[PDB]
This record gives sequence, structure tokens and C-alpha cells, in this order.
Amino acid sequence: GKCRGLRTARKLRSHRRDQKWHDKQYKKAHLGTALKANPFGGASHAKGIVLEKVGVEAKQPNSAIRKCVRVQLIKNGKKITAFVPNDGCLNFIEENDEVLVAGFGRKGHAVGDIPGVRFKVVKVANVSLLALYKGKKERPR
Amino acid sequence: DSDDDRTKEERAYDKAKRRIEKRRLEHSKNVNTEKLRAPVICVLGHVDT
Amino acid sequence: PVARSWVCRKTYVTPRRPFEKSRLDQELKLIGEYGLRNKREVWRVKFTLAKIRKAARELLTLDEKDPRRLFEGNALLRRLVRIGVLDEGKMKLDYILGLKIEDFLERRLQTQVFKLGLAKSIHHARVLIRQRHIRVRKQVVNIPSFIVRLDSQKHIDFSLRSPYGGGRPGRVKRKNAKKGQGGAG
Amino acid sequence: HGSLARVGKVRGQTLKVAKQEKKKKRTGRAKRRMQYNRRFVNVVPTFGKKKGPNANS
Amino acid sequence: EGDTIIVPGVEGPIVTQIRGLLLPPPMKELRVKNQYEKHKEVEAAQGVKILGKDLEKTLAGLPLLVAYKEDEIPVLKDELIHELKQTLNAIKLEEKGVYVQASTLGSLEALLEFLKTSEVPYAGINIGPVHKKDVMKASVMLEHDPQYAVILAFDVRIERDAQEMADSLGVRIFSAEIIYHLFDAFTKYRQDY
Amino acid sequence: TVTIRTRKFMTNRLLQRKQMVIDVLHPGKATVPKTEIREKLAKMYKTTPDVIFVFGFRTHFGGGKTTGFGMIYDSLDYAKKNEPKHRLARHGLYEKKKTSRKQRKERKNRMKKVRGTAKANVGA
RNA sequence: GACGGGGAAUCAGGGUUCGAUUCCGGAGAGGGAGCCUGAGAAACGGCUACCACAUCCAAGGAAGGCAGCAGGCGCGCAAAUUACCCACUCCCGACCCGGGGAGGUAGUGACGAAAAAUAACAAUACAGGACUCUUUCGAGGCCCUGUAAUUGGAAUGAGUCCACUUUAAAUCCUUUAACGAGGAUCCAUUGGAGGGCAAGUCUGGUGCCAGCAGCCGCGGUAAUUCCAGCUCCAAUAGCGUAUA
Repeated sequence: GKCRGLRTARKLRSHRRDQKWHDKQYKKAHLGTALKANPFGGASHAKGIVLEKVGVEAKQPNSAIRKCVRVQLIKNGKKITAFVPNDGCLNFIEENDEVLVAGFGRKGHAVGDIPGVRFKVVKVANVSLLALYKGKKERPR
Repeated sequence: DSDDDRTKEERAYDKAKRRIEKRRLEHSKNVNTEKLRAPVICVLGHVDT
Repeated sequence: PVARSWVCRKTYVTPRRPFEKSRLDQELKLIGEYGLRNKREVWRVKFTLAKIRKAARELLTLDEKDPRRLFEGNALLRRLVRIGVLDEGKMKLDYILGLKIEDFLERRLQTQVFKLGLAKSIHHARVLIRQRHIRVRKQVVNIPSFIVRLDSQKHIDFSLRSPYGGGRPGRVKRKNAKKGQGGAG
Repeated sequence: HGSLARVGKVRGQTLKVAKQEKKKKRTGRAKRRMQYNRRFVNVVPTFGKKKGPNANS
Repeated sequence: EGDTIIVPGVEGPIVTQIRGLLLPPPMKELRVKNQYEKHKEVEAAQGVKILGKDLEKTLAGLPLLVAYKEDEIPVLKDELIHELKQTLNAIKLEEKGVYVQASTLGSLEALLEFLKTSEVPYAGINIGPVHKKDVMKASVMLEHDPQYAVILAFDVRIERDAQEMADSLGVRIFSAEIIYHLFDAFTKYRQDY
Repeated sequence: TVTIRTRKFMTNRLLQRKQMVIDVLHPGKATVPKTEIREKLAKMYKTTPDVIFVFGFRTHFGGGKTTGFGMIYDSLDYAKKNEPKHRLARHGLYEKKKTSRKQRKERKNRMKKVRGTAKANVGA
């Protein structure tokens, strides 16, 4: 504290108000631009339809082909890319199918060596990928 | 004992299945030859008849 | 506008350290020694001890000759000597802070049934409690976490309907006797 | 080989090893009794470094 | 009314619970504007209307079994899935094509047979009124060969907001109450495109 | 054997009955039926058992303690005056009309739709 | 992405975030406008016109507003019975007597909270530990402790099913008959095992491919990190993931 007086409270309150506004994490949650630019719209999960199965590549140190999918949303129609999580689950996803899309867990940031992804696939055709991986549910037709 | 199968869920429905088939089979036994149901008149044809 | 209660509270608390070797060793030593089931019961014993210690600290913060401090301290001390964790000799407000977990876990029903002299092991005592055998003052109690008091200490006995305290024989004895009578007659 | 973009190849070409008929592990209160016995009853005074519970040297 | 029935569906058999039995007056037909009555039990040789809570995918012309027992595990539908695994006349090829929509399953199947004879694929088989979801799925197919980016709606009304969103990004709805007028409109659209 | 003990006994001159709390002791056996408490209170207070109304018997945990209430009237018509109808139905003294609420509400609405004397014949 | 407050979560001390939500007050019944009656209304389960949507119509006309209780559509990541009763708590009326989707009761229900099964005992198998001596053998092991698909009787519960009890009538709980377990097949899952961070330098397959990985990083034909088996570790009827 700099202004240390007995009847100095509105100066301290206003100064801390502007210095609280002059931040990054608090300013991200108190402006509508970050929420409107977010394709989820402040939601935890989201639905969408598969357009095509793409393959993106890793970064400089490690070399692999991380296989993803291009999904366009239900609620607004934004076009995102989502990473199919586990091994060999790209057979379970076909084109023009409903998927449930969630984040990675770094609050809208790229995770690991995959560039540009912020989303991952939890369910396809209203059945979970874990049951399909473990041979517990079958894809209806 | 060793008479039945290993688990219970793949045999407990067999009692229900045999109950259903004996209930329907007896339902095919005691039948009345008079005062039956209503049949279906089934109208077919061409355009503008 | 319905007529319900909606009043509840959590009785345990999860520790800040999920993986600490000494804490897990001490908790497993307590579980094995005092015949517990899992970590939630020793955590709830720790939680109620922490509440008692916090209340004693808040009472000891205030000065003497206060009616609120004197009344609440006398009520807390009388309740603790009624439960059986203290005695009349250590009848002070500042002696509450020297109490430990095993002083509370000694007053459990399972340990008292084991150490009174009618059960073989503490696990056998818990099994015997859970199958409706042990009663206190003509009341069948089938739960091991029953904190007995000092005045109800000398009234732990088998129930009247149990075969151990004198009653009808159980299912295995009657079935085996029926098999013996069928084979011999 | 086949292709570089073959999905799920290592899951599909690995050998299948069946499960083993093992005894039912007791769960609940007596598992903690077994843990307490094996940790703090059967302990032997050793020297140097104590091996882990899964130390398969 | 206190029993569970098993109806065949698109995604295999589905088990429901009966809610009511709507019966028309004997003077009128079953295609009447909401003039029905409620009954607890019905006599034999009657045309009733069983309504439930969640079916939304059913194939007609197939038997239904009334289970007087408790369906504690889905194994009492084994004879029914054995009956549906043979004689599948209406094979549902869920390919990538025109999103079709009709008020009735029979009219929808007739539209699918028209598209099959016209060598046009179909994607969606939704029954009922046209909503924002169907227009949005047509907008999904507005990329990657947008020739089949139309909604075929027959004898059913589109909502106002669905048309309002459809004209914004260019989804065509061939709403027609006459089936051959709809056929001629689709053929003229294909020729002009 | 089965014995009962009264508790919180009081008389009510202004309502012509007597309130009490009944503590049934049945060790070994199950909960006794209410006719046993009725005839026991009949031969306990030297009264005809047609005016003994008992209810609210809940068996305690432990097998042998049962707590319930009891009304001891001085007359049969006085018991008919100040009593709920379901207890008299339980003793077989009162009968209720067997019509559900939906039929009554629909009949009320159908009589509401028409005026005059036709209300008598629109609802049977 | 503001109904206000009593309050809620986190919480040494100070603070931060939420409060549509059972109690109080305010506002509306598609949204504006106007009014009759009545003590009390700008009322909408009252009326009169406008716009948007919309029902029947023999086409001249007529009848409407579930942000009440059930239910349906859409919207979505997101939310239950088109049940029974006025018996309890109260409310309105000429009035002990009628009515109340106010309310109570049951069904769905892993939002969440509390208690609490999935085992104990006895003898031999074979491993230790304590006692004067036998320094080291082995016995004494009368007092033990552990675990071994060796054996043996003695217990009660989940479930089926009579009665009793509860209740407006049931159902639920409690009591109680008769049956009800040895590999007690009456079978406990969810994550993880390089470090953070508790726990294999075990055995097979791929070879910077497939994949793992919140972060460092791991895969290049001997992988303590991939895919499977065995063992182990953390919590336990619960555990993992995503967002504020």
C-alpha cells in the first residue's frame, strides 16, 4: 500500500479495481468476447456431426500421425477439429454421424504435441467409446 | 451339484420362456368354435375407382 | 413449499496429502489395531476430535469469570467425562488438548466387546455385533460404532434370543440335527 | 507393413493371451486385516534397503 | 395399461410401457383431427392407438409381444430379433444423400423408393415437422458435394424459424402437399441445377 | 405370555373418552393383533369391547416392545359421534361410497356444461 | 449470462465467488393499451380492441392463451408419473357434514448426505519371534503369530414366501413362522505402477508406425511409460473425465 491515510478508501478501492481489470485470467472471464469466441459457448460438453476424418502431425521432437476428425457444431455451426482419444477408434466413427465433444482439460488450449486442437471425442452415435473399446456395446444399424 | 449351467442369468429366463410357451400353448387348446372375432375387409383398387 | 428438512452435514474430511508414507502407515496401524473397515471411519473420528479441539481452543481464548465460557466448558467437560474419555482427576479445560485418537477409539463398542472378555478377536467381536447378539440394557444393538458411556459399561451381555446367551439354536445346528435324525430314523 | 496410416494395427496383430482362473480376492474389512498383518506383523529386521512389495528380482 | 410392450425398431427391438389407448368413435376413421376417447382395456378386433413416451424409430408391419412377466434383462426379445433378422424388405441404406422428411412412415418409405428408382442417395429419415436440426444437417451437407443439400418435406408444415434460418445460408425446402407436384418440382430443380 | 401397561392415562369429560398410551410387551412372539389389545382392555377396565379403539402400534427395534395409543369410550353412540370415519370402517361399522375422484370431477364438469333440470340426467 | 434480502461454498487472521430455487418483499401471465363488478384488480382458470401464431366451419360465422398439476414438441451437455386421497397441516363458503393437482402418499431417482454385508473360529501341515543352558545342531513351543483349493462343525444376512404392524386402502421399516452358503459361483468395481505421487528395471508382440502422456517427456527391431498376461498399489459401493 502507498496511499496510507485514515479516510483514504475510495482511492484504494478504485486503484485496486483498475489493477484488477488490468489482468489476464480475470479479464478473460469478465468480457463477453472470450465467451463469444469460444465455440462451446461456456458449456462443458457439446454435440456435433462428423464431416471428414483428417490426419494431423506432431511437433518437432516426436514424430507420429495423430488422427483427428472435423466436426461442425449443433448449436451455432462453428467448425472445429477434435482428437479421437484411444487406439484404433477411427473405425467406430463414420461420416455424417453424431458425436459428443468435450475438451482436453487445459481450458481451451492445445495439449501435447498436436497443434491447433482443443477438443476431444467422448461418445459417438450416443454410445461411449470406452464400451466400444472394451467390447461392451455394439454400434446399432 | 452338476446338473445345470454355470451362471444363473442364462437359465433364470428359461423358466420364464417355458412359462410363456406353455401359457400360450394352453391358450391354443381351450378355444371356442362359435362367436368369433371380426374379420378384416381389405379394399384395393386403381386410381379414381 | 413442501414439508421437508434439507439439513445434512459431512462427518469426515479428506486430507490434503493423498500420498504420504507415514500418514498411510499410521492410518493402517489404527485400522488393523482397532478393527476398522476403511479410512472414512478414522477420518470421521479425526474430524469430531478436531471439532472438539477447535471448540476448546475458542473457549480457552476468552478470559475467566465469563458465564458463557464457564457454562460451555463445564458442559463439554461433563459430556467428555460421561462418555468415558476423561476422568474426574483431569477436570480442566486446558487438559482437552492432550487427547488422542486411540482414546476415542477405545470407547467403541467393538473394542469393548472384544476386551470385556466374551469374544476371541476384535474381528470376531465385530462379526458377533453385526449379527444381532450383543445387547446393552435390554436393547439389541447390531452396529459396531456405538460409543458406550461409563454408566452403561457393566451391562454388555448377549441377547436373550441368541444361542450364546441362552436361546433357540441357530439355522446350521437345527439343519444338522434334522439331517442326523433323518439318517438315524 | 501394409501402410503407415493403418489404424489400430498393434491392437489387432498382437497375440491373444487368455485369462487365468484365480481365487476370489476377499474385499472389504478382511483385506485391511491382511494388509495390516503383511505390513506390520511379518516384518523382519533387515539391513540396507528394504525391497518393494512388487520387487521381483 | 399396467404392462410393458416390445415394439420392433430401427436400432433393434425397443421396450416401452403403455400410457393410454385412444379409440375413435365408430362413426369416423383414424385420420381425424383429435377426436378420440380413453379406455382401460379393449376388446378383440379393434383398431386402437397405443401411445408411449420414447419410441421415435419404429417399423410397421411387424408383430409386438406383450410381456406379462418382468423384463429384467433383454433376452426375451431374442425370438423377435430372430424374426427381424430375416425378411428385411425395406433395407435402410444410411448413405450420404438427400435429407427426406414426411409426416407418415408410409409416405416416407414411398419417398425413399422414389429416390431409389431415381438413383439419388438419402441421409436422414426423420419423421414429423421440419425443425432447425434438419435444416442444420442440410447445412452440414452444404459442404462436400452440395448438390444434395435440400430438404424433402411432404404433407407437413415447416416452422417459421426453420425457414428463417434456411434462407440465410441457402437450404431449399420442397414443401408440397401433392406428391407428384413434389416429384415434378424436384426433377425441375435437378435439371436446372 | 403377553401383558400390556398403560401410560400417560387421562380422562376427557368434555369429549367422553379416555386417552392412554399402551406399552405391549411380547417377548419371543410377534406383534399381537389389535383384537388382543381390544379384548385385554375390555377385561382390564371391565367394559364391553365394542368401544375400545386402538391404533398406531409400532414395534421397537429389539423384538418385544410395541408402543401404541388407545381410546376408551363410555358409550357406542358417543363413540359414533366424535370419531373419524376410517376407524369405524376398520371396525366394520361404517361403509364408504366406492367412486374415484376422476369420475366425480368429470361428472361435476358435465353437470356444469348444462343448465336446468338436465343436470339430474346428464350424470346418471 | 442483474429480481433484492435472510443465506451457501471455500475459509488461521483479512478476503473471494454464488444466491432462479421451498421464508419475506417486488413484477408478469405472448407483449403493449383500456375497463365492468367489488371494501379489496388496471385481475387475465374476468371482459374489450392491435400485432405475431393458431382451432372448427354447410365459408355466413364461432371459440382461445399451461411462466398451475400430469403430459408433448423444440431447445439442448442439462432435468421424473397424461398415478391415489382430502386421513393428517391449513384454507373458502349459508355451514360439525361439501370442496381443495394448496397439501399429503406412492413411482422414477448414484444431485447430495448418514449408518452399514462381501467373514470369524479349532487341529495338522511349514515360516518366524521372544526363556537360565545346549556358542553353532535339535528338543522343550505348556504362551504364540503368520498363511496353505487340508478337514470340520457352529453363527446370521441379501432373496423367495405366511402372518402381524403401518396407512384413507396399500406399499416402505420393525417383529415373526417355513425354507435360505465352503471354491459360502450369493464371484467389487474405477484408475494407476519413470518423476511430481503410493506401487515390477517381470514375461511375450510392434519398431519415431500404432499409440501413451494434465507437465517433464516415452516409442529408431533388448520400451521399468505402447498393446496383452501375472504380481502390486490408492479409495471403496464407489471411481475416472470435461467446464464455472
